Amino acid sequence: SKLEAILSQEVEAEIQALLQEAEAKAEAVKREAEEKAKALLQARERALEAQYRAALRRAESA
Amino acid sequence: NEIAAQIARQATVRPDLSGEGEKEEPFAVVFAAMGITQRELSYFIQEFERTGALSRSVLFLNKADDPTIERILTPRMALTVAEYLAFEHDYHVLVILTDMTNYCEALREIGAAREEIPGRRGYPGYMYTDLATIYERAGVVEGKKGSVTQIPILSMPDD
Repeated sequence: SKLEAILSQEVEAEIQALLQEAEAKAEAVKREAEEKAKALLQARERALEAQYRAALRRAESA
Repeated sequence: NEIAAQIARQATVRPDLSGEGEKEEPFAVVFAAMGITQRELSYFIQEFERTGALSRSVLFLNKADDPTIERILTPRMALTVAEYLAFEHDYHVLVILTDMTNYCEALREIGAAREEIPGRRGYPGYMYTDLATIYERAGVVEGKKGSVTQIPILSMPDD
């Protein structure tokens, strides 16, 4: 009974550790997704602006 | 042709690390071609209209189907304009003299029509002086901010 109770307390500690690991993994995944979306949107907007500038330069030369 | 095209479209002097402020003037291309065939001609002019350089460049085209002795006049005629636009207007003229091997074959033809004693592999002796008077009309002068930088393209026969 005491050893089954100690193993149940350890199982509760392991369940808390698993919930904390799942929460930390979800937080790191959301952070990485936000960083990737920010870098992709910045790259796409800068590429659109640079293409517009180069096309305006070639059109003004013409 | 593609190396010359990439240095034609995306080469730029960097003023900021030189420490002079900036004036950041882009180049001016004197493209003189001596017996490029048709495909290289198509590639160069479409590359220049895609980079938008034909509003600041000149072409002296002397194609493959052109006659074969005016190749002697083509580079000197181009570099006359190069000297002009450098040393009277403060420019940064880059000169692409394509395929000097056709110039040297035309020089060989005019040297062998006049019986003249050649040096090595049938080329006449004054080829040194004529390639000198093509090349050394280039460099920078004191005080005048005009300048000439040449890319002559050779084609090594047996590489």
